[PDB]
Amino acid sequence: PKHGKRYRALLEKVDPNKIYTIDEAAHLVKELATAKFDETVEVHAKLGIDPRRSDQNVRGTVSLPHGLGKQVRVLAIAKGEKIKEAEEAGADYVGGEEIIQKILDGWMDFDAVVATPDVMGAVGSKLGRILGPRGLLPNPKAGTVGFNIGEIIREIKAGRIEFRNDKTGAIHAPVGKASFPPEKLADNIRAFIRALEAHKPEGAKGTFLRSVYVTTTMGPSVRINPHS
RNA sequence: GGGAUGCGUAGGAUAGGUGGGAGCCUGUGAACCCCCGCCUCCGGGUGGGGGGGAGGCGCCGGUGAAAUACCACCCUUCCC
Ligand SMILES: [Cl-]
Ligand SMILES: [Cl-]
Ligand SMILES: [Mg+2]
Ligand SMILES: [Mg+2]
Ligand SMILES: [Mg+2]
Ligand SMILES: [Mg+2]
Ligand SMILES: [Mg+2]
Ligand code: NA
Ligand code: NA
Ligand code: NA
Ligand code: NA
Ligand code: NA
Repeated sequence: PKHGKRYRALLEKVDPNKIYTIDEAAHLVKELATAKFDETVEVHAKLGIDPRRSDQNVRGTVSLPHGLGKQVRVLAIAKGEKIKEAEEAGADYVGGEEIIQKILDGWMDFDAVVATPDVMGAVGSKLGRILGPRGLLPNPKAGTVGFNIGEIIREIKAGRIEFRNDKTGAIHAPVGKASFPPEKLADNIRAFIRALEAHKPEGAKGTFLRSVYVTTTMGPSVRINPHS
């Protein structure tokens, strides 16, 4: 078989040709998470954009009302008085701009990296090759750069997520854990969808949310009506 | 509609993109072996069949721009 028996059993619980309401899907996804850990709940959208047109990029952040249900280890890079701000805001690690390389050596255990704009030259210059292709390079457009570094850090530790369309024109985000109560998943799903809509490019043609699905780390998908 | 296809270099070697991922598969038949189709960058890959009857796979590390399981939405090319 393509898939093992656990997966095949889950597949029987979803009607592949049905478009579910968000409320139904939020209940259903809880039964689609039988792998041996608390699985992540995901939302995917095929977007009505031309992904090869810079002016139709979809990229941003959204604070999920119920968070991600996971720890996010944040590294901050800062200079001057901003180091203390980063540290007092709860970053797991805060390095001065001048010690970047030592981060590279092996002190590199984090889920997210933030910086202030005035260290970004050092950051890019010395960290870009590594961080960039791992989705960890701070960028203003991704909400991971700014002088409000304390606020950024707090938002990330409170379950803000990033989203950015891939170059096929699809987009994806984690939005909670399968062990969440269903109405909390429902809230998080809608929050993400609202954020996507808030980021529909002005020049995008046709239906924006062409398809939207909810799914779990190791389970099948459920197609949803994003407007419910 | 049906079926395939995804390989610069380095790296086990055939790594399309992104997101999830620390677990996954297995008497609902593991390892290994044999037959056959298709695809092929000629390395292999992929799908089916027969034997077999209990072990494979991933996380880490290494290499690399990127990492292998598994799962999700997509995209490329080809065949009929
Ligand atoms: Cl934003
Ligand atoms: Cl300062
Ligand atoms: Mg589970
Ligand atoms: Mg892949
Ligand atoms: Mg692949
Ligand atoms: Mg992937
Ligand atoms: Mg591989
Ligand atoms: Na199973
Ligand atoms: Na199951
Ligand atoms: Na599952
Ligand atoms: Na995802
Ligand atoms: Na998935």
